[PDB]
Amino acid sequence: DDPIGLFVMRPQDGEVTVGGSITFSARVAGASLLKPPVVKWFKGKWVDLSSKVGQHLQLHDSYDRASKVYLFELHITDAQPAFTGGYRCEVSTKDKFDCSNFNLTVHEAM
Repeated sequence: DDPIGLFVMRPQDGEVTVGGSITFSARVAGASLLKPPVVKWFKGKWVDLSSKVGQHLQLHDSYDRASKVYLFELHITDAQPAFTGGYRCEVSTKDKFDCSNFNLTVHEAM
């Protein structure tokens, strides 16, 4: 892993109620590389985003070259009580490897 800093900013957990929202933000270094960082997300206790990324979970991609950050925004609202996030963000670029582990505790009742 070269001095990329692939994990510029790492998304964190969150405790939310089912019916609210949750928000994650992942900032990945859009440095000079073989090819732009491939950051694969993993959503809550079992999920993927790559498929679901739409209306309740928008896994956005911001692209700041000058910042050298691809900011993948998670706009994930309305966390199902079985959504208890194990969101894993694992980017794999050139030789840089970085990963995050952040949960979403969806509070059904308590």
